[PDB]
Amino acid sequence: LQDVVNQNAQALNTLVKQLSSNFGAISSVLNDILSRLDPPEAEVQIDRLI
Amino acid sequence: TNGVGYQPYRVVVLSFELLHAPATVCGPKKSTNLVKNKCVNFNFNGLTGT
Amino acid sequence: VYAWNRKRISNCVADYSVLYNSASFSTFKCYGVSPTKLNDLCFTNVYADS
Repeated sequence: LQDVVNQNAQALNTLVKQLSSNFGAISSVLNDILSRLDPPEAEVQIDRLI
Repeated sequence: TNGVGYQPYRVVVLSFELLHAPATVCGPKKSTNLVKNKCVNFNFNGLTGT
Repeated sequence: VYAWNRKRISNCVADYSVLYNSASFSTFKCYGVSPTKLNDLCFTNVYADS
């Protein structure tokens, strides 16, 4: 019974932690990319994040 | 007498670290009063969020 | 050229808008940030090389 709970918690945790990866962009924070960069260039980073 | 190619140019370059440390140089902005117990969008020294 | 006086701009309210608005500067090229949004951001560790 504990294995199911542990597996689900671990999968959910890694899903959460995958939000902290750049994926080749300039940052992992989308608001930071928007605030620091103009709309024409922001799409390039946003596409990698997507 | 030298042309613009060899005319001296004066260059100043700025290097900006934007990692969320105790930031000390900010842009000109007005610090309003804070509110509590309401979902608001905030900006604490560049730490934007909702 | 071989030397450069690096200057520490810290602990002050940089305006950043008086620059890039005058035509005295021949080139205003920025890479990490879009020049027009240098006002909302608050920066850390400004390096100036002349």
